[PDB]
Amino acid sequence: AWTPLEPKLITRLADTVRTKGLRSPITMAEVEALMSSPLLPHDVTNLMRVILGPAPYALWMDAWGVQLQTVIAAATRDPRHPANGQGRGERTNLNRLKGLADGMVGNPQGQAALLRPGELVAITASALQAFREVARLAEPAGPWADIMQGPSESFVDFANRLIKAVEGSDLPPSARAPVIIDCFRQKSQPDIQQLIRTAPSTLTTPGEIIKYVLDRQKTA
Amino acid sequence: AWTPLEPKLITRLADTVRTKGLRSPITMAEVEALMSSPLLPHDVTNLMRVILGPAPYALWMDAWGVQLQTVIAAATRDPRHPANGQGRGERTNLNRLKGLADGMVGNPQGQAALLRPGELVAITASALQAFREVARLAEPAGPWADIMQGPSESFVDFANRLIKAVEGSDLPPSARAPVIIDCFRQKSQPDIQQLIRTAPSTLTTPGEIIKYVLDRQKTA
Amino acid sequence: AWTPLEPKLITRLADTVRTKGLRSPITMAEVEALMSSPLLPHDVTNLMRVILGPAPYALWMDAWGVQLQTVIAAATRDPRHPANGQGRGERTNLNRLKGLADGMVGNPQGQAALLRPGELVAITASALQAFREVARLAEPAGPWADIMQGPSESFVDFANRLIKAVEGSDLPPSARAPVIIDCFRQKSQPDIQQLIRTAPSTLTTPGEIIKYVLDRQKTA
Amino acid sequence: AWTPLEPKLITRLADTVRTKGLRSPITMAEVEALMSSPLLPHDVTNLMRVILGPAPYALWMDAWGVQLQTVIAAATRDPRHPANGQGRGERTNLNRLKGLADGMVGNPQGQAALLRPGELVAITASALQAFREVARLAEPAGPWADIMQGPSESFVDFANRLIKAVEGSDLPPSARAPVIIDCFRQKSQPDIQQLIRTAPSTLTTPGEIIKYVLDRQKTA
Amino acid sequence: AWTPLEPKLITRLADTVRTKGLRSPITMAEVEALMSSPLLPHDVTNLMRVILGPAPYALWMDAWGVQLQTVIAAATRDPRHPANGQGRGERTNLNRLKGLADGMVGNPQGQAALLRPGELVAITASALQAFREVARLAEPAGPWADIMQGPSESFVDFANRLIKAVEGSDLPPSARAPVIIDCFRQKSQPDIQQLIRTAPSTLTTPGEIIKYVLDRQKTA
Amino acid sequence: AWTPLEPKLITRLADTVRTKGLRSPITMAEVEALMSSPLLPHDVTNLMRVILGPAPYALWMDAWGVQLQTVIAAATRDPRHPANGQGRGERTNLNRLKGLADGMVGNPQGQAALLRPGELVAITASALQAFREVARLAEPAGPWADIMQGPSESFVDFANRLIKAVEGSDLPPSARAPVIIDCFRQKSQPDIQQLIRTAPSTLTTPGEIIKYVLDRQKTA
Repeated sequence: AWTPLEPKLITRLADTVRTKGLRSPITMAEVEALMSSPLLPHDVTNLMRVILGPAPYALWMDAWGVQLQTVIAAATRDPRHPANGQGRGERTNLNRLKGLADGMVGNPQGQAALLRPGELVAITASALQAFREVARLAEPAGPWADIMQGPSESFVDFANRLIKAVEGSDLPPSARAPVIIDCFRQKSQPDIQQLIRTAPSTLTTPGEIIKYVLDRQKTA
Repeated sequence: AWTPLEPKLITRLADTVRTKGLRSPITMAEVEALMSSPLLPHDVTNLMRVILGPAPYALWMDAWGVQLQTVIAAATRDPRHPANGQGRGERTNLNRLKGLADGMVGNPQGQAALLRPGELVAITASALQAFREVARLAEPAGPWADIMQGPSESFVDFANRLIKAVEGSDLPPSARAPVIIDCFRQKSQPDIQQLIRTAPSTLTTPGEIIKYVLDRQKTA
Repeated sequence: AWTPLEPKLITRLADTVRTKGLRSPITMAEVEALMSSPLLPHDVTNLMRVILGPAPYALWMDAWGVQLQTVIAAATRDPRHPANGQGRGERTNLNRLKGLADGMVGNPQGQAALLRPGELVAITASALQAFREVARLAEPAGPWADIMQGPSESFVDFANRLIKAVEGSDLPPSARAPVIIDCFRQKSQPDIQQLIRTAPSTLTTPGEIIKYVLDRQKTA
Repeated sequence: AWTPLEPKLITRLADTVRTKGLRSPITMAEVEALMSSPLLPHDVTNLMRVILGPAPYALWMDAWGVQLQTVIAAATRDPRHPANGQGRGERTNLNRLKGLADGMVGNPQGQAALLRPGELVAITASALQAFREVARLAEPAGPWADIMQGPSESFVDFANRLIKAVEGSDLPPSARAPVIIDCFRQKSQPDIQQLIRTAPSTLTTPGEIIKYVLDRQKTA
Repeated sequence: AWTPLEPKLITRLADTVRTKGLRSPITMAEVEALMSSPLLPHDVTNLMRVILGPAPYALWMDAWGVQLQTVIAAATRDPRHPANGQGRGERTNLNRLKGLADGMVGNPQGQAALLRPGELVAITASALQAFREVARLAEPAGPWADIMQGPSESFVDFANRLIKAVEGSDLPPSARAPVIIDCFRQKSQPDIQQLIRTAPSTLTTPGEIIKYVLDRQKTA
Repeated sequence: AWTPLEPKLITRLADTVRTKGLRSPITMAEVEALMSSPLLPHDVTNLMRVILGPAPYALWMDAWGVQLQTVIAAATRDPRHPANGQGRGERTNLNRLKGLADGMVGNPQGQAALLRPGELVAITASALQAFREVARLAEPAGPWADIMQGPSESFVDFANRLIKAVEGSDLPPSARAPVIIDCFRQKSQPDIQQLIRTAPSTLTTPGEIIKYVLDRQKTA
């Protein structure tokens, strides 16, 4: 059974993209809303082709190959992975997921009949990762470290901007909390620094420091 | 029998939360009518990621963690809590809820394949109250004990402003009515003072005070 | 099986009550259509909380109290009351309406499996009439007997102003038509008075007088 | 059982009326679409109040009284009329239809319980008649006889204009076909006259002459 | 068990027929998908009045009358026609269909209370073909035997224009294909002539001729 | 119980095919979603008549002929064919597909109660692939090997033009990637050629080359 899409969502998506571009929050928001449920290679290909021009679509496909092979390596790391099902004649492979699987080419009905959903979930997540990667590459803007809380910007939206910027750069996972917190301390508006340095030095994640500064933040 | 959310609903929710605001009611009403059915961790996580930016999402992870800690303490300290099933040998921990042990990690299919309705509704409730706290922390409520009814205003919009503000306090759940009424009597203009005092003092609820002072107010 | 209210309904209702204003019949007909089917205390109360400001919300709560008070007093006074409970321990009571008694709070399923349909219809009736009362007392109808036809406003716009004024006041049914007639024959400009008092027949209904002036209307 | 309306229809109606006015074709079109099915006095009153300003609403009510009493006289003319049902304790009366019937005031549920539909159909038809009457009176334009097929207007739309104009004037039923046809012959563009005078003089209705001139009409 | 039409459908139909046009397909497709269920005279009459102006409505009454005459002749001359029921004593006449005898006059309720499905579907079919004829008569179809493929055009839009036009003729239902093909071969530009002639003459259907001449045409 | 197609679906589809143009993937995904469930000959044929011009309609009819011809020939050649009929007189045939045989014309109910679901799936498959073929042959894809990078167009827009060109031609799957690569290394402007031929690694996929130029892209 295949559960396709509806032209309402796709059309509103195309219109929002055409009027804003992939650097929009609402763009990626509608994309994430459309791509939460388990999907199929056919639908995700067609959707990305709806929202992306030709050459960025090719770049999308390259990124998708990279992420998909990462997930393939993960599947190799363990049989009990959801990508390596309890039938051994179903070992996952770079061709299996990508969609050119046997008896399914250009015929998503077979992709609905003989695929296993957890694979599709991994596909979807890797797809969104690659899509943010394409948003980065095709449309760059400012690097992360060089961001400052403006002479008038409210703090929490500055925090949103900064976290979204940092996590979407070449840094690895482990370097996503303390780097952000130190950027807070040594770049944000001075009063907020004096606020932060007072914090008990046993606090870890950025969100905890955000909660910290939110209480003590004034109402102007 | 698992089922995700038809992206129409998450889409509309994201639209209204990006537009209107987080403290106004319709936000909460939609969220509740959405977050009532038995859910799962992966169900609410990506939902929060979609309807919230990065930094309030970090706050949300924080508050959800605290509430899950409360639920786990309550469940383990009382095996009579719904968070457990037919057997005591299957206690419920934080990992079982935060999606950390096997049969669960990044496996929405497995998360459908495992937990019992008790833990499900528990997690949903935790998420809901977490969202309320993220609302209150994430945006200011005016200085309630300061607003002074301005001349060119009507008493009614002043009263609505004041109830809105006073609700946004640490104040206990019940003891709002006396605070509100006394702020009415002692916080208004000259004329409203002298038209509330001289009443037959059987008016001891806010709505009635509004009824009075408006019913005897200028019509032009 | 308690079916709640579709959030889209409530949200569009809020948009209407917002822009289109309370005292416009769009709102009246819509709210009637939303509270037409059988309805339940918790749902409709939270509804009115959603679609209104908090102070008019408390105003509505008080009006609902008074209306349901007449209803429960009528149920007391009459055995064959429209919404009585013939069971030998199944009579009605006020706290079995406002959602207060055992198993009413938080669990509308109890509000369904404890209450009788006649009770729900009484609740909905009182709620609707209460909302209308809040509408009347929430917007100050202009003073009617102060209108005097302008030196350069069209006759028909004057008529609309004055009739919308008259129908919206304390005046009982009988106090509509004749008051309108006489305000027309007197409050009007002399020229239009010169006409309508050049009586060639009995002008004994507002619409008829408007028809006369319209037939005799030189455009100005 | 009462089947109310939906805010979509009513709101689109109000918007179309506000942007065009009752002299619009689309206005009356949407009104006729909304008012085809059996209705009730409550809904028709509220709807006309939605689309009509105050004083034209009163004039609407006067016209409705006239048409309703015509239908009452018709009901008197025969018992087997659908307005005089097969229960004699249900003889129709000017108060019965108009909506101030017993046990139904401001409570359309009773109007749904104890009214008979054919009465409601007669009500609706008389309502639309009165509404066109109000469109006439409040917003007149050109008299009928003085219309000419323009130096460039296509014939069939001129025919629409002329028929709609004539039938909506003081002429009675019988004088609606030959009057129109003779206006065709002695006012329309000359070539079309020469077309018509050639027609066999045994043709009666206007539509037949319209069909006649449509064939022989050129394509330019 | 009678039921009218939910005014949403008539509303949308009126919108599209006022906007698009009467000869283009979607008009006919909607009308058919609307006019297929067993109907009644009053069902289709007001529908035609809503989705058509006055004068084409007169044409419609004309054509509906002619088609009902055909149906009545066919029914009475063959008691084996569905337009009759179990009994011969209940023949079907024009008055029984045009709503003229009792139990029917202006009585949609009675019209539900009387006729049998045969006459119903007969009336619906009559109305449908009447509408087709009103379409063909009410608007021009271009001079099909005249259009000559212009230079700056592509052969394909020319071909679509030509099939559209040729369809709008008195021409018999079947014998269109030869007319179309020969107009192709003898009505086009020089180059298209010399690229249709020199083919291997197994092309004897229109679509194939289009396939050829386009597949061998300029791409720029 | 044959459920037709909702007219609103078809009408919005026509609006899309109208404005958004055939060769845009919005249309492809939509039409797939409209012909995804089991479908029947008469309905889908009339659908394609609705959503297209008549000449491409006949083109589609011919393509449908060829596709269903391969399908019925495969059903002949294989007993265990995907859509065979195991009954001893229940084999398939071409005229039992195009809606020609007894009880197929005008009465789709026969098209349901005579045909097997495998037959319907074959019909729908052939219809969809036929529509895609009409899409290809209906819009002339620009000549690809004629592109040469402009003296002042952005690199990425050039890339989009050329890739959309390449994927849309006669070229089989294998004939996509490498042709793109080499057209990039050669057709491009000298400066971008100067870059991409200063090879510091293997550039063996279009997306990779785009990524290289993008990383090295001075904005122009």
